[PDB]
Amino acid sequence: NMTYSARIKVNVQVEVFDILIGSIPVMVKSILCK
Amino acid sequence: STMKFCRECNNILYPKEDKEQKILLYACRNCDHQEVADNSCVYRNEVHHSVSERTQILTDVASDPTLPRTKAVRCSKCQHREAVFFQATARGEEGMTLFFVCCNPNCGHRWRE
Amino acid sequence: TEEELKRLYRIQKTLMQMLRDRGYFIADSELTMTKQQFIRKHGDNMKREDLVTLKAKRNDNSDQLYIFFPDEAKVGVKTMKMYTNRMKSENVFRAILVVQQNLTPFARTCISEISSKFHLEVFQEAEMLVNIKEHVLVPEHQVLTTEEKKTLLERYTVKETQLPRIQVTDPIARYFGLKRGQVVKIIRPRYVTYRYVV
Amino acid sequence: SSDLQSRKNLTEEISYGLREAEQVCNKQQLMVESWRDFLAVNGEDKEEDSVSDLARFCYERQKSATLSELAVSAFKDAYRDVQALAYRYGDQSNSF
Amino acid sequence: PLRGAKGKTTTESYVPYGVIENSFLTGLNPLESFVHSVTSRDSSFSGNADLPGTLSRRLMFFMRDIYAAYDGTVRNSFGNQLVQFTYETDGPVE
Amino acid sequence: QREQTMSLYLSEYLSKKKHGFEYGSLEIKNHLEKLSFSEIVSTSMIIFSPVPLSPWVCHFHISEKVLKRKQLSAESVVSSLNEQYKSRNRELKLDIVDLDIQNTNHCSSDDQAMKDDNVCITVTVVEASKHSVLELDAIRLVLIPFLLDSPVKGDQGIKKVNILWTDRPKAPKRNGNHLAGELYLKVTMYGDRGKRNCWTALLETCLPIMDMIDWGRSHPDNIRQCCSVYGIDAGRSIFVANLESAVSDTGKEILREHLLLVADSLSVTGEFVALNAKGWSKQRQ
Amino acid sequence: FIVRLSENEKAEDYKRREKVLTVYFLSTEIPVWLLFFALGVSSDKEAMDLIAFDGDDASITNSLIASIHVADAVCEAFRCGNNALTYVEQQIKSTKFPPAESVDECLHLYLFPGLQSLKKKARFLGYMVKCLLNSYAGKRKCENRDSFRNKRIELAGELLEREIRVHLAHARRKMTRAMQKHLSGKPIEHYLDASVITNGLSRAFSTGAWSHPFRKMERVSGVVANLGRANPLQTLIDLRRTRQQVLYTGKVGDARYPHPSHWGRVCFLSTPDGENCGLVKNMSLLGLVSTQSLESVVEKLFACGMEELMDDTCTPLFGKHKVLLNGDWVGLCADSESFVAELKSRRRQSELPREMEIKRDKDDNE
Amino acid sequence: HATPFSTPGVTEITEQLHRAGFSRWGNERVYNGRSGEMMRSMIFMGPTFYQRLVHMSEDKVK
DNA sequence: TCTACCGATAAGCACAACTACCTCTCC
RNA sequence: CGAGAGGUA
DNA sequence: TTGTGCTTATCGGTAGA
Ligand SMILES: */O=C1\[N]C([N])=NC2=C1N=[C]N2[C]1O[C]([C]OP([O])(=O)OP([O])(=O)OP([O])([O])=O)[C]([O])[C]1[O]
Ligand SMILES: [Zn+2]
Ligand SMILES: [Zn+2]
Ligand SMILES: [Zn+2]
Repeated sequence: NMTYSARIKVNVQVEVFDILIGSIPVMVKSILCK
Repeated sequence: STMKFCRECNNILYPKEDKEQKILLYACRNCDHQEVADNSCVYRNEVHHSVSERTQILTDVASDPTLPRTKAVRCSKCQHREAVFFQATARGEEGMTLFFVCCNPNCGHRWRE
Repeated sequence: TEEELKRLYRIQKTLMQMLRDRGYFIADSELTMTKQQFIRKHGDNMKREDLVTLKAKRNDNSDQLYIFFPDEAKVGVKTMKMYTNRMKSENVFRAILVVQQNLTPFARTCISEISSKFHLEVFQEAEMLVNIKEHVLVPEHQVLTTEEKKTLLERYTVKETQLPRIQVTDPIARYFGLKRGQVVKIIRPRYVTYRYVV
Repeated sequence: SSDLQSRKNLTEEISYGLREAEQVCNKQQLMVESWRDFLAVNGEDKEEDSVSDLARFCYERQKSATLSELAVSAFKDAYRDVQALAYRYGDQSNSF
Repeated sequence: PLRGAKGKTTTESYVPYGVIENSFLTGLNPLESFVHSVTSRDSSFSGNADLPGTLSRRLMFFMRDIYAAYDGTVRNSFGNQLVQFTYETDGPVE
Repeated sequence: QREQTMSLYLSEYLSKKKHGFEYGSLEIKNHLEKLSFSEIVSTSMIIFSPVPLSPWVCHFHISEKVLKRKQLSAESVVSSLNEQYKSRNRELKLDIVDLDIQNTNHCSSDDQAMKDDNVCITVTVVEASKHSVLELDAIRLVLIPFLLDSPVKGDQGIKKVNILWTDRPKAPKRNGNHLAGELYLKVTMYGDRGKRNCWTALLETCLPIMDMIDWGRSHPDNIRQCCSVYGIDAGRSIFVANLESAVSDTGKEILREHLLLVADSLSVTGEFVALNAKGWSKQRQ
Repeated sequence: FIVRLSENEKAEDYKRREKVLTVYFLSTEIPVWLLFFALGVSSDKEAMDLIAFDGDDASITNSLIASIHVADAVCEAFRCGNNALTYVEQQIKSTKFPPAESVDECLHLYLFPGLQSLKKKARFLGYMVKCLLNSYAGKRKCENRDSFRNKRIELAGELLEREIRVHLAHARRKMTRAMQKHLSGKPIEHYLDASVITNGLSRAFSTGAWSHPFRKMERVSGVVANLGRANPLQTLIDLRRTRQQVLYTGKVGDARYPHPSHWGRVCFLSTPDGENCGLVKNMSLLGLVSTQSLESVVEKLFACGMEELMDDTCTPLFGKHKVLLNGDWVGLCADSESFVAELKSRRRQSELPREMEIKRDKDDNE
Repeated sequence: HATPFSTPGVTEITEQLHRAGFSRWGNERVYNGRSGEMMRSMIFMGPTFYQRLVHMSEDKVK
């Protein structure tokens, strides 16, 4: 009774003069599925 | 409904009337050019009653009414009482004459009054 | 202007028929007259003045109603005042006003303020062209008297309120000149029914 | 049907009846005020043009309401006779 | 006419009208089946059923208070209002 | 209601003449049916003719075939246009005093000569020595749309008239019910939103033709205004007839007593109230 | 960009009230002739040549004359100089939320972004006005919502895309608010919220409410449904469905009956009986949904023989048809038949994307 | 094959059923199981494919 | 000479769009 | 306890 | 998405003293 989702990572660089954003549900037999 | 363009300014001309010349002239508001007019015609439109565009199919406007039907006259070739009657001029006669056409699908007979 | 002449002839014929149906002793000469006789006995121009007559009831000679034709349309309060003064002087209690256009609100207030003293009826020329009573759909209407009303109420043991209602503005009520509190007997083509004018 | 020949005869009869019903509908569609000159007993040279344009009648019918209703009524009247063929081509022991 | 406009002056609406020569025993062409489905889509009990119920309710709310009394007259529940003096009763043995 | 369907029955004195009913119905239809002036004119144009005191004149060319079909003439349509202009004269808020219309079979127009059997109608404006009408836009947008909508036959109130045949009319004959057919006419008039009723306006239009229309059976098709015109009983009878017709068309058989009871219950207070809550509240009040 | 043909209400008297052409661009309500002369046009004859009506009608001419007069009365000396540009800039700057860009910048990236040249967009506007006039005259039929030719479907590439975008926007707003509250008075792993998007997606999938394509509020229902395990046929037909969003499904109207465009795409014989009849359509066995193409077909189209669109507005077209790519005018073709035949031949030889439609109609000549 | 838009003709079905040794119209002579007498009219019999729905009688008792 | 009610027409706002049941699935 | 979608007569 | 009412309200719009 849990969610079949995959985490999303993207690098963020802060300039002053890979973090976790969310998990998207994964469809069965998609490009990322066992 | 008749628009023309000046040969020098290539802009729309506006009709006007001259009191001294008593003639029709066309002048544009951008350049001071007054040319002579032809046929003295400033408007021409064919009278058409198609003001309801894309609406005459859904709504029955009844542009062509149906001919009336009567059951008093009796046909000759067949014993059918239903017939359509209307008034129309003859080939050369003057006036309106009442006609009768049998409504029997198997008769197809027409006669005059 | 013969169209106006025949319009006035139809109006006069309908008014005479209504008066005869209401029981005002209308002579057969005024009922069986033709258009040719009507225009021969009229003259050159009537100016809506010769039609002003005075008719009394057949049973009682004291009761009388006078039909008044206004000289012009869009009548105001001066003509109403003159008519009221004439009715007071001649001692008449009923009058019929055959007007051309609709009355003014001031005329309505004037005719409603003095309704208790005298009763007035207003008819349009467009309504008096065809006789309403002479129709296949309109059944026979019979106005009941006080004794008949009392007997009807006593026989069914029912109050006057607990009866079918007919509004005063109905064409039949104005045709018969019915007031509030009078019942009518209707025969349908047998069973009969009664309507209470409210 | 009793056999194959009866079935073929019934099919041909149904086709001819439908064609006759369509012709009757097209004839009935001409009962309008626009054809009063053609319906009169006179000399008109446009008799062939009324029957040459067969596909235009359908378009003229489907664009109108009164014409469509008249066509439906005429088609039902002419199709009653077509429906009346089951008693001729049907047997007494037919369950339907 | 099936392709939008019958050769253009253009058209905006149509009233479909077609005749199917084939029957249900010999089979139906796909265009014939399409025509039949379009024609038969108008048949639905639940598509238009609120109107009879509303009419029945509004008529019952008017007619439920009408009864006949011992005097032979047809009265009303509110104030004993008189509606009909006599019931029609073509056959009066009742 | 906007449709305001009416019903007019023919008189019984037309049976003496052969095919009298058909001729009478056709004459009535030709008399009280609206025919706009736009349906008669084929080409409308404005020509700069230049005391006329009219800088712009309006040309309306009408083919003789249309006039022959509609049984009209140039003088008749000119008189009708003049009568329409002088009757209302409430529109055209311009500095125009009068308006004279001329008739000429042949006009000095060299622009086109495609039709040789088409007459020309010239509309000339009248100006009291001013230049307030010398503009073309105002004329084109006011005078042209005005007279094209002015009817040449019938009145503006009546929209369409059709001839129908019936076997069970709502209004039966006096006593001669032997015949089982009639050729009455159905009249549809524009909804008069004012205090004037459509029946009264129809009575005024039919003044020239009164004896042909049987007024002892003619009744409005509507239920509510019939009660005001002829009385509550006539409206109740028409309501009962319509209810019987609806029941028969529904395919069911219903006894007369139920329909009579419904009709009498819906007209207790002398007025046919609606089936909503407002009608019930008014009836109880 | 909306062009509307309606009567004139601004600076209009009782006598002059007739249909005119108006332009609704950035909520400005500007006349069409001012926009025409602002986009590199300096002659009425050229503007009329651009709008090639090619028909005889009095109403169209009257409407054009009225539009010209309205444009002349709105701005004085609008033909000479840059008065039209100043007027349109003033109209744009008068809005409640005007853009920060100038008149020149707003005419490039906001008005027809697909056309880089300032004169080609004038020709596109002229073509649009010509199409509107032809539709008004009755020579061209209007678009209908029942046909699949004017409808597109989105399963997951755009249905979840807007939800992801709005959740990301909300997360960014929360992050910047937290940064403004925290900077004045830190790793980037704490400012960005990692649970808001997940919770929003979970709520959307559970409650079934989905974001409206055109409205921020008023979430629509019926987008996400459940599956059935009674038989595999039920779960096969549940995965292949199309939903038509109609307000007040009680009165569907025209979008209930099968359309001729449903030939081979959706089943016209099996619809759910009930309130949603006709709204839900089951896809056919030979049904495929086209995806977005990654390669550009401009070079391939130019290689077939298509010529570029003329930059100058003074040179008209004689018989050259119009080539439209995704609603964008990309060039002209001399003969449409041979061009379409060659394009189809190239497509059949695995030289063009297979999910491409080539339409050639002799009515619109494009 | 029973393809919807490619159904075989009725004559083909009748011939196929006739070649199997039965009547061409699908009806066969039956005998009453209660009295043993032979019925006058033949009864049409055939192995049609039926389905069982999820609605049960005991699920509606209230 | 200057209103006092009366009338026609947008306009914006409301209530209403059938019964008796059985299911799942978030709260 | 309500709410949302499907179905039965 | 319409179907009826229902109340403002909004301009004239007539007499009218
Ligand atoms: O919306 C409805 N309102 C209402 N009062 N009754 C109703 C509604 N919807 C369905 N019904 C009831 O259903 C039956 C329909 O009959 P059905 O489909 O069960 O049997 P048949 O004989 O009509 O059709 P088939 O299956 O071919 O044999 C109605 O009677 C109604 O009461
Ligand atoms: Zn110039
Ligand atoms: Zn005959
Ligand atoms: Zn002329």
